[PDB]
Amino acid sequence: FEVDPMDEPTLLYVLFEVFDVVRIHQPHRGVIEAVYLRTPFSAGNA
Amino acid sequence: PAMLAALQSQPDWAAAMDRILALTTRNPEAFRQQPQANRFSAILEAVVPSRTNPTHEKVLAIVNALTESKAIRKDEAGLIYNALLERVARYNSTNVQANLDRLTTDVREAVAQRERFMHDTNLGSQVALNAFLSTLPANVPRGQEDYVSFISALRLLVAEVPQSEVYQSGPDYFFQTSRQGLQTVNLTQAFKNLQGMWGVRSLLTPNTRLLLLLIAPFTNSSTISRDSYLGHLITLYREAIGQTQVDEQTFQEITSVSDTGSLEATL
Repeated sequence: FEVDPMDEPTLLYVLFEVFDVVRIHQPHRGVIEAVYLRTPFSAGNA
Repeated sequence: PAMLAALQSQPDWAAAMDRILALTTRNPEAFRQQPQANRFSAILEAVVPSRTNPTHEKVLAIVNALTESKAIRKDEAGLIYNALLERVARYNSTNVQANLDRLTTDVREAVAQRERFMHDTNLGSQVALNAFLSTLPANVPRGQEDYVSFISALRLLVAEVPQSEVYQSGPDYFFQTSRQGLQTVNLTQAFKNLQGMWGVRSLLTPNTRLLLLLIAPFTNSSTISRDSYLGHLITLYREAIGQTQVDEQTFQEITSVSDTGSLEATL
């Protein structure tokens, strides 16, 4: 990445995208269980 | 009451390894063409199948049974279902998780009695009548014993008209319905006014007349002879039923040809 000179520190803001689902389930009335994922960085297959 | 649980949940493996392997009939060239993402998300299934958790399903296979016979009302199978799940989600074990299985694969099969319940009305027609016939006087009326033929025609009527023919015991007096509509409710403890004419040759309140007209079709040479009144009337009621059939077809014909009209020179 190559940008021209400004005089105020700027911050590049790349957004490496990627799938980001969450699949709430709801079994017994009263519980919600969530199980996320993010696939180019990874998270709670919880 | 199960496939209604199958057709309310559970979106096979033979059908999956029959398609990836390309062993189907219609379009074998089906799974090959999908994106190479799907073909690597359906091959690792019929190579190492993933387990399941069937509780919910067959529990939903029990609720759909209760609410179709009549316990838990239609609008309460959201409390009943949670309660059953949580009970079976506590004490669960190969103990219960099986005791269900039997219940769910028996309640849908032990439905024959229920079918019988509605095929001889042996719920409120014969159990009630064969109770009411036990509240009748002794089975030896004074005048005649055409009694038994009549009282048997009653049982035949109740057994061969499943429509509803319910026999309530609406307090001290058991009353015969002719249909769930109930527009011929005749009182069956009020034909202890036929333990009069059971044997003779204007004292019949139509209620008795209603019973006679109700059963008559199912009487042949039974109530018989010139056993007075009770005899003829039954025969005359049958004659009137035949004439009523005749007039019914006649009136439909005469109103299909074309206002009171037919109603006058028919009745």
